[PDB]
Amino acid sequence: KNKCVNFNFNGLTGTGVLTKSNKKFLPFQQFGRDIVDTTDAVRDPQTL
Amino acid sequence: KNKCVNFNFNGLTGTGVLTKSNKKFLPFQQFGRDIVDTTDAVRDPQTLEILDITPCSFGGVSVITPGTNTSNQVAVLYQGVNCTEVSVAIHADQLTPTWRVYSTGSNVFQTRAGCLIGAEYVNNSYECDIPIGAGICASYQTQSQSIIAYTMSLGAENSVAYSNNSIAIPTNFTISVTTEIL
Amino acid sequence: KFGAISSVLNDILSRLDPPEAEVQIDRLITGRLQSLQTYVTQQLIRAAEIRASANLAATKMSECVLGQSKRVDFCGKGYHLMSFPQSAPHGVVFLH
Amino acid sequence: KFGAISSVLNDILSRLDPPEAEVQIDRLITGRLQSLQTYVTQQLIRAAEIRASANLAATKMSECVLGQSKRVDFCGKGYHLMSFPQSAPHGVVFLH
Amino acid sequence: TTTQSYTNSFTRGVYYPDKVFRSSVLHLTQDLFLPFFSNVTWFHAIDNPVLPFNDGVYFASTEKSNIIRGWIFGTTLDSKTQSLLIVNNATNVFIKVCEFQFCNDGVYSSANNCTFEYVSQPFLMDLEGKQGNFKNLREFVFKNIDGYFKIYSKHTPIIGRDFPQGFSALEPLVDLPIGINITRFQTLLALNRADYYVGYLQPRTFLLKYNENGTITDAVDCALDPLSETKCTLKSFTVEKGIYQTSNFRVQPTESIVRFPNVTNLCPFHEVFNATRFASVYAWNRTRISNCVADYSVLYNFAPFFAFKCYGVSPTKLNDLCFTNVYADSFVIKGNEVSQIAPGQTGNIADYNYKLPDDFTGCVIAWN
Amino acid sequence: QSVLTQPPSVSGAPGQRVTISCTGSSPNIGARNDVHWYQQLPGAAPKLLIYGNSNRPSGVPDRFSGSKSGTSASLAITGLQAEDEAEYYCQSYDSSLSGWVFGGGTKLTVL
Amino acid sequence: QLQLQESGPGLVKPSETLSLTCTVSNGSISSSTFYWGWVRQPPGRGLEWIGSIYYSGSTYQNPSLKSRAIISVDTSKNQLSLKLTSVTAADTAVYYCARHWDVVVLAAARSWFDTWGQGTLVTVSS
Amino acid sequence: PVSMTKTSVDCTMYICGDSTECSNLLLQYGSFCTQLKRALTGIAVEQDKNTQEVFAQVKQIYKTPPIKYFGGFNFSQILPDPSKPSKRSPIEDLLFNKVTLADAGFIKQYGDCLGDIAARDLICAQKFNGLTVLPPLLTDEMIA
Ligand SMILES: *[C@@H]1O[C@H](CO)[C@@H](O)[C@H](O)[C@H]1NC(C)=O
Ligand SMILES: *[C@@H]1O[C@H](CO)[C@@H](O)[C@H](O)[C@H]1NC(C)=O
Ligand SMILES: *[C@@H]1O[C@H](CO)[C@@H](O)[C@H](O)[C@H]1NC(C)=O
Ligand SMILES: *[C@@H]1O[C@H](CO)[C@@H](O)[C@H](O)[C@H]1NC(C)=O
Ligand SMILES: *[C@@H]1O[C@H](CO)[C@@H](O)[C@H](O)[C@H]1NC(C)=O
Ligand SMILES: *[C@@H]1O[C@H](CO)[C@@H](O)[C@H](O)[C@H]1NC(C)=O
Ligand SMILES: *[C@@H]1O[C@H](CO)[C@@H](O)[C@H](O)[C@H]1NC(C)=O
Ligand SMILES: *[C@@H]1O[C@H](CO)[C@@H](O)[C@H](O)[C@H]1NC(C)=O
Ligand SMILES: *[C@@H]1O[C@H](CO)[C@@H](O)[C@H](O)[C@H]1NC(C)=O
Ligand SMILES: *[C@@H]1O[C@H](CO)[C@@H](O)[C@H](O)[C@H]1NC(C)=O
Ligand SMILES: *[C@@H]1O[C@H](CO)[C@@H](O)[C@H](O)[C@H]1NC(C)=O
Ligand SMILES: *[C@@H]1O[C@H](CO)[C@@H](O)[C@H](O)[C@H]1NC(C)=O
Ligand SMILES: *[C@@H]1O[C@H](CO)[C@@H](O)[C@H](O)[C@H]1NC(C)=O
Ligand SMILES: *[C@@H]1O[C@H](CO)[C@@H](O)[C@H](O)[C@H]1NC(C)=O
Ligand SMILES: *[C@@H]1O[C@H](CO)[C@@H](O)[C@H](O)[C@H]1NC(C)=O
Ligand SMILES: *[C@@H]1O[C@H](CO)[C@@H](O)[C@H](O)[C@H]1NC(C)=O
Repeated sequence: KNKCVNFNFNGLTGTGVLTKSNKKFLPFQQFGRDIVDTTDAVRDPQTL
Repeated sequence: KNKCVNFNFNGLTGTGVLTKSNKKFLPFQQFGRDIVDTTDAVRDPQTLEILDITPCSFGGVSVITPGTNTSNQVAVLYQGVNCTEVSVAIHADQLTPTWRVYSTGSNVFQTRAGCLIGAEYVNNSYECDIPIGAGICASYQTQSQSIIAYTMSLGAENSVAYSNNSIAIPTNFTISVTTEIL
Repeated sequence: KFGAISSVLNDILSRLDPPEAEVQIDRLITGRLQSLQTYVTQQLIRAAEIRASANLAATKMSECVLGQSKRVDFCGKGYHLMSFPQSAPHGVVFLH
Repeated sequence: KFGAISSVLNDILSRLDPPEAEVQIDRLITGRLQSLQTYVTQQLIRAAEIRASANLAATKMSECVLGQSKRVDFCGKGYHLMSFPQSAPHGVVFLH
Repeated sequence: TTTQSYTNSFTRGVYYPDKVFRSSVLHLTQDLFLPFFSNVTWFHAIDNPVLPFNDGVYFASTEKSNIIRGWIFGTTLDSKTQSLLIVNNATNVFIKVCEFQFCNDGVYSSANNCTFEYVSQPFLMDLEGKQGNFKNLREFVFKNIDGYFKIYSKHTPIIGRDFPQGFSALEPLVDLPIGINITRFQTLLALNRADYYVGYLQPRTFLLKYNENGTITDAVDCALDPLSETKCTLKSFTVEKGIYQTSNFRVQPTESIVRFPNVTNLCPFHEVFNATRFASVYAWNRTRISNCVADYSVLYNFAPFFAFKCYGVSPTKLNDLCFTNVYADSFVIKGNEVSQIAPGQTGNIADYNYKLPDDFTGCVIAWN
Repeated sequence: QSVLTQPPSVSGAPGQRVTISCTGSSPNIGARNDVHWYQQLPGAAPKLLIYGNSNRPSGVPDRFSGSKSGTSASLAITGLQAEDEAEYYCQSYDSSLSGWVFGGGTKLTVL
Repeated sequence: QLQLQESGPGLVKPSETLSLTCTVSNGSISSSTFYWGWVRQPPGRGLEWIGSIYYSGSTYQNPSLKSRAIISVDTSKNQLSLKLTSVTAADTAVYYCARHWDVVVLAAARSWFDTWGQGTLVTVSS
Repeated sequence: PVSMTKTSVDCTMYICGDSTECSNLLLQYGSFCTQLKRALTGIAVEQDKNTQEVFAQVKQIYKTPPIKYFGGFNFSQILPDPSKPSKRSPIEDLLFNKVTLADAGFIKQYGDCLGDIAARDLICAQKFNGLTVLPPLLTDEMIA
C-alpha cells in the first residue's frame, strides 16, 4: 500500500495506489465506480 | 390533401403535405424550386392544378411544471404544431418516448407557439412564472389546484397626471440594500 | 469508440496487429483531438465572457466602492450611496 | 458529398449495400457534423457580440433615458438633454 | 384450487443491477425491471398452474409459517430436456439441474444424465417476535441472461396485511452457471398431515438514487409519466419549477400517393388483336409499335391465350419496363407449330417459314 | 381488450406501397415483445406472413416486409396485387394479461 | 403436413355448455415441443385468444373468461377438447384450434400461432 | 441590435433524415450533439434575457394623459398613435417598414409551404432539412 503499483484485482486491470478504507461497502458489493464511470474501490479478495 | 402523405409526383419523390394553390405557373412550367434549391410545387400531372410541399410535421415537445416539491401535475407543450395534428396522429406511433398522451385536460389550447395539452387558458394579468413563448406564461395556481395559461402582464397599470402646474415632491425617504453578484 | 473496434486503447493495441490497428488508433486520435479542440474553443468563449464580467466588476468596484457613482441604475436601483463588496467562490458580491 | 458517391442519404442507402455504404455514410456524417460544429461556434461568437451590444444598449437606456448622462459623447454628440427609445425588429433605436 | 385476481404493484421490484459501489450518485441504468404501477396477477391457495417465464419474473408471497417449498424451472418439465429445482428444505437448498419426469404431488422420479447439485444456507428466513402477526413478505427476482441464473431476495418485515407501497431494494443471493434455457415456471407446495404475487419483467430505463452507504433510497422511471420522463432526462430527483425540453415530436406520413401523367397513348395492340385478316406464317406481318404506352391488360382481355411463354422478360413484369421499340409478328398457325415456335428450335416452320433467334427478348401469344 | 391499435381500413392503387401500423400501450407490451402479422382471406383461416418482425416463413413473398421499433410495429407492401386484399391482423404478447392479444383487424382494399 | 380437424354443434341453445374438439392428422398431440390452443373470432370483430393447453395438463388461459372456459387434452386419441359454459348471445363466433408457443427455444413473448384450423361457425339462438 | 432569431437545431433531423441506420451511426459517435442542443438552448435564453434587460427597465406601465400639450413640444411622432391598430409611433412604423425579414418566425409557415406555388423560400427550405426557429418570448407588440 501507499506506493505507485500495478494492480490486477480479480479481473480489474489498471495502475494506481492503495491504502486502508473507512466506508461501508455492503456485504454483496465487490467493486467501485462513480458518476462518470471510473473504478475507485476494489474489495480485497483475500481480506474482505 | 391537407394530410401528411408520401408523394411520388412524376418522378419526384419525397414526403410532404399539399393543398390548392393560387399563383401563376407558366403553361410550360412543371415543377417548383427555390433560391436554396428545394422543391416546392408540383403541377398535377392529371389535373394541371398546382399543389405544394411542406416538411411533414416538425416540432419540439417541452414540459412545463411547477416544482416537484409542489405537485406532480404537469402540462406539456409542442412547439409550433397545429394541434389537430398532434391529436389525430397520436395513434400508430411509438409510445414510450414520442409521447402518446390522451388529450384530456382542457387540451388543444392552440397558442401562437404551440398548444398546452393539459393546461387551461384564462384572461388575467398575473406575472410570468414559466415563460412559454409568444407572450404566454403558465403558472400553478389554486382553483383545487391546476396549471393555467395566460397572456403576459407587463406590470401594474399606472398613470401620473401631467398638469401644467402640478408638482409632487417626496416628504420621507428610505434606505434599501440590494444585491449584485458577478 | 467514434466508430472503432473499442474505445479502450490498451485493449485494442493488445488485441490487433500494429500495422492494421494503426487505422483504428488514428481514427481514435482524430476523434479525441476534435473533442479536445471543441473543449478548448468553448473554454476560450467562457474566458471571454468571464473577462467581460470581470471588467464590469472591476469598473463597478472602482466606481461604487471607491466613490459615489452619479450614473443612474449602475450601482443599485435608484440614487446610490455606498457599496460594500464581499468575497465569494469564483465571484464577488456587492451590497448596493 | 464531402467525398462520397452522393450527397443524398436516401439515394446512397438504397443504391449500395449496408456494410460497404457504411464508410460513405460515416464520412457523410463526419462532414455534416463538422459543418454543424462550425455553425454553432460561429453562432456563439455572434451571441457574444450581440450580448456586448445588448449590455451597451441597456446601459445607454438606463443612463440617457432614465436621467441625464454627464459623460461627453456617450448619449449623442455634444451636451446631452434626453433620449427617446424606439423599438425595431431585433434591435432598438434612440433619439438622442 | 387457485384464483387469478389482479392488483396494483405500486413501486416495487427494484434491485441492484450490478455489483459496484456508488455514493450520493444518481446513476441511470437500462436493465430488466418490473414497470412501476403495473398490474400483477395475484393468486390464491387452498392446481398450481404453470406460469410463463420470459426475460425473468418477479415473485413475492406472504405466508404464516410455511406453504411454499420451492420452484421448478426448465422446459417441458419432463425427461426430454434439462430442468431445474429450487426446493427449500428445513435448513438447506437443493438447487440442481436435472431431467425430472413427473410427480403430480417425493417430487421427482428420474435423475438421468444430470449434475450440478448445489447446497447452501436456506433461502427462506422466518423470524417472529413471539407472535404470528409478524408475517414477513419475501420477494424474489429470477432471470436467465447468458445462462447464469441469478436470484435476488429480501424479506421485508411489513406485516403483510396488504401489498406495501414503501421502497425495498433487492440484494443478490446466488449466481450460478446453470447453462440451460428456461421458459416455464411452476411452484411447489407443502404438507403437514393472500400470497403468490407474480409479475413479469421487461427492459426499461430507470433512475436510481444511491445512498451514501450504497443502499437505494428511491427510484423513478422515464416511461411512465411526462414528469418521470423529464426527471429521467434531466438526471435528478427534484426538478425546479420552470420549462424543460425533453425530446422531439414527429409524425410519419399516413398514406403514400403516387401520380403519373394522364397518358393513355394506347398502342395499336388492339388493332392487331381485333384484326381479322391475320397473314399466314410464310408471310408474317410485322407491325411496328412506337410512341405509345404498352398496356398489357388490353392484350389479356382480348385473347384467352393457350401459350403465353416469355424468354427475355417476366410475363408478370411488363407494366414496369420501358422498351425502345416493340415489334408484333402475327400469323395464324397450327397447334403443334405453336410450341414449335421458340428460340433454339427446328422444323418445317422454324427453319423455312419463321425462325426465332436464340437471343430473343419478348413474349409469344397463342389463342385458339 | 384491444391493447393493440390498428387502422380500421386502408386502400391504394395496385402495384403501389401501403403501410400497416400496429402499436400497444406502455405498461403492456414492451420493447422485448415481438409482433407477428396474420392475413385472413374472407371465410378462410388466418395465414402467417411475418414473424420476428423481420422474418417470413417458406412461401411468403419477399414483398411483405415489416419492422418493429420500440413498441410501434409496421408493414411495408411493394407491388400490390389484386390478391393482396384481405383481413390483416397484428398480434403479440401482453405481459400484464399473461396472454396473447390480437389487433382489431385492418381492411386492405385494392383500387 | 400438419392438419387440424375440429368439429362441434354449430347451434347451441342459450345458457348450457358448449363443446368442440380438434383432431390432429399427420402428427401427434403428444409432441412436447409445441403448445396447442383455441382462438375465437366474433363476426365483425378481431381475433381473440381463449386459452392454450399443454399435453400434460398445464393450461394457458385468458383471465377475462376465467369462470366459463375449460380446456382438456388427451394423447391417446389425438384429440384437442374445448368446453365453454354459460354461453350467451355475445359468444357467437367461429372457433379455431391453433398450434403455437414453442417450448424448447422460443420464449412466451416471441410465440406466434403457426397452424390454424378450417373453423366452425357456431351460433347461439333461442 | 438587441438580439437575433432563436434557432433550435436538432442533430438527429439535421444529420440523419429519417434513417435509423444513420441514427445508429450517429449514436456510435457518442453524445456529440447533446452539447450542441444545450448550446443552442443557452443562446436562446441569452437573447431572451437580453431583450428583457434592455426593454423591461420599469416595473409599472405608465400611460400618457388624455391631453397632449407639453409646453409646445410636439412629440406626436414618438408617442403611440391609437388610430393605428398596433398602437405604435410613426417612427416605429417607418422602422418596421424599412426592415424586411426573410424569417419572421411567428408566422407558423406550416400550411402555406403546402400552398406556396412559388419558390419554397429560405424558411420552408430550412424546415425541409430539420432547421427550426422559435418565437421570442416578448412578442413584437408588447415591446411597443
Ligand atoms: C483467506 O485465506 C487466509 C489463508 O489462511 C486466511 O488466513 C484468511 O482468514 C482468509 N480470509 C477469507 C476472507 O477467506
Ligand atoms: C385527365 O384524364 C381524365 C380522365 O377522364 C379527364 O377527366 C381529365 O379531363 C384529364 N385531364 C387532362 C388535363 O388531361
Ligand atoms: C416548494 O418550494 C417553493 C420554493 O421556495 C416554496 O415556495 C413552496 O412552499 C414549496 N412547497 C412545498 C410543498 O414544500
Ligand atoms: C389548424 O388547422 C385548422 C383546420 O383547418 C385551421 O383552421 C387552423 O388555421 C390551423 N392553425 C394553424 C396554426 O395552422
Ligand atoms: C377571454 O376573452 C375573449 C375575448 O374577449 C373571450 O372570447 C373569452 O371567452 C375570454 N375567456 C375567459 C376565460 O374569460
Ligand atoms: C394646460 O395648458 C393648455 C394650453 O393652455 C390648456 O389647454 C390645458 O387646459 C391646461 N391644463 C391645465 C390642467 O391647466
Ligand atoms: C419615514 O418613514 C419611516 C419608516 O417607515 C418612519 O419611521 C418615519 O416616521 C417616517 N417619517 C415621517 C415624517 O412620517
Ligand atoms: C389494471 O388495474 C387497474 C386498476 O386496478 C384497472 O383500472 C385496469 O383495468 C387493469 N388492467 C388490466 C389489464 O388488468
Ligand atoms: C436438507 O437437505 C440437505 C442436503 O441434502 C440435507 O443435508 C439435510 O439433512 C436436509 N434437511 C432436512 C431433510 O431436514
Ligand atoms: C447430459 O447432460 C449434459 C449437461 O447437462 C449435456 O451436455 C448432454 O448433452 C446430456 N446428454 C444426454 C444424453 O442427455
Ligand atoms: C405442523 O404444524 C405444527 C403446528 O403448527 C408444527 O409444530 C409442526 O412443526 C408442523 N410440521 C411440519 C412438518 O411443518
Ligand atoms: C451509513 O453508515 C454510517 C456509519 O455508521 C451510519 O451512521 C449511517 O446511519 C448509515 N446510513 C444508512 C442509511 O444506513
Ligand atoms: C374484337 O372487337 C369486338 C368488338 O368489341 C369484340 O366483340 C370481339 O370479341 C373482339 N375480338 C378480338 C379477337 O379481339
Ligand atoms: C399488317 O398489319 C397492319 C396493321 O393492321 C396493316 O395495316 C397492314 O396492312 C398489314 N399488312 C399486311 C401485308 O397484311
Ligand atoms: C436456448 O436459447 C438460445 C437463444 O434463445 C438458442 O440459441 C439455443 O439453441 C437454445 N437451446 C435450447 C436447448 O433450446
Ligand atoms: C405635431 O407634428 C405633426 C407633424 O409634424 C403634425 O401633424 C401635428 O399636427 C403636430 N401636433 C400638434 C399638436 O401641433
